[PDB]
Amino acid sequence: MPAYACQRPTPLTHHNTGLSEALEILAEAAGFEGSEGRLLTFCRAASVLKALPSPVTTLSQLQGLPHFGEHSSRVVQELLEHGVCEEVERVRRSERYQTMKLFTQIFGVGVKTADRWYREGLRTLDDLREQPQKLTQQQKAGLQHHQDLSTPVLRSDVDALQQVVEEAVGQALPGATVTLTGGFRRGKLQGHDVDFLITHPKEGQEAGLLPRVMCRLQDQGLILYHQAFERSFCIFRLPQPGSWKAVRVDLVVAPVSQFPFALLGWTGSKLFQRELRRFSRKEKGLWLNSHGLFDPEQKTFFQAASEEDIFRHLGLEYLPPEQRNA
DNA sequence: CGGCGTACG
DNA sequence: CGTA
DNA sequence: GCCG
Ligand SMILES: Nc1ccn([C@H]2C[C@H](O)[C@@H](COP(=O)(O)NP(=O)(O)OP(=O)(O)O)O2)c(=O)n1
Ligand SMILES: [Cl-]
Ligand SMILES: [Cl-]
Ligand SMILES: [Cl-]
Ligand SMILES: [Mg+2]
Ligand SMILES: [Mg+2]
Ligand code: NA
Repeated sequence: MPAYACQRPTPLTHHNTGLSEALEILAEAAGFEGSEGRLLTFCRAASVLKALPSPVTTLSQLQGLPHFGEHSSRVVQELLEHGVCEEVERVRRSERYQTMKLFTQIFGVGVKTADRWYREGLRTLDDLREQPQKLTQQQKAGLQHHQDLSTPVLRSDVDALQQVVEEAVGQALPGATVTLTGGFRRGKLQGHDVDFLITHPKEGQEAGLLPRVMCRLQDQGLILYHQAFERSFCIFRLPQPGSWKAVRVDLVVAPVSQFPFALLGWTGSKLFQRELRRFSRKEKGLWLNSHGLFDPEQKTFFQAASEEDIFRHLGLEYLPPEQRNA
């Protein structure tokens, strides 16, 4: 079991679901308190269990596994022995955890804003609606659309949605392409949003594309909310039987030279990409982002024609998107 | 003990 | 600050 | 919280 999540296959569904979900509760709570280090450890420990070939049935099977120390092991031990971890349950039902989760789920609200509201005594969504003066335009849209945005986006919604984006993209720049990325590319059947990566086969032709795409989508009456730019975080009108629902849609443009790096980054998972960039820098001395891979000694960028190229340049066995569910 | 990913809006 |  |  290698120490980095990018060094091992992680399938979407696995054999330790209950154990990973408990550790990710503690990771989430750590983030609500600003403890990024503890969040990472609990996330990594959870991911290790996702990568195991069978269920953990005894504590001894944790020996030698990376990122399992006294704390994470005690969590697993109690779940194995009693089916419940007291610390996890105490977090679950705490007013702090429940409210920070409720607030951070709002589009436009992060940990710092939710914490401030919590210290001010706010606890419910209606508490926020009553004092709308303290809300950004982004937060007003997230709060108004919160109910729809809390329902999972279905894979069966995605194809129809990709078609309307492609139509706007094709008018904005003939020859431009739309690629489904994010969780759905990793095989997820549901998602919190839909993530689309846009490019054009002729390097440079994609410059200035996203404003033209957004203007056409808005002209179609499809944009319920959006803010030179290359990333757009929108709220889209998705048809439903006799009606419609609001859905979150992310659009990002990249030049074809950077497409493999953008596809890799936007396909995730989030933990997988953090681990991959950490591996790149700490183990290989290379700097990785969604734009390229930089050698700081030669001061050169590595050209990539595919995701496979990138895995090879980092000395990692290739993992298909379905095995990046860290 | 230092480090914990790295961007854009 | 928010966002991926 | 854990690794190196
Ligand atoms: N902080 C973040 C957020 C996202 N990302 C990347 C990897 C994610 O898979 C991808 C898409 O972000 P995302 O839409 O918020 N999450 P994802 O699509 O994987 O699952 P959903 O929650 O959307 O169902 O961007 C990242 O690298 N760092
Ligand atoms: Cl911490
Ligand atoms: Cl270069
Ligand atoms: Cl990036
Ligand atoms: Mg997504
Ligand atoms: Mg997204
Ligand atoms: Na939020």
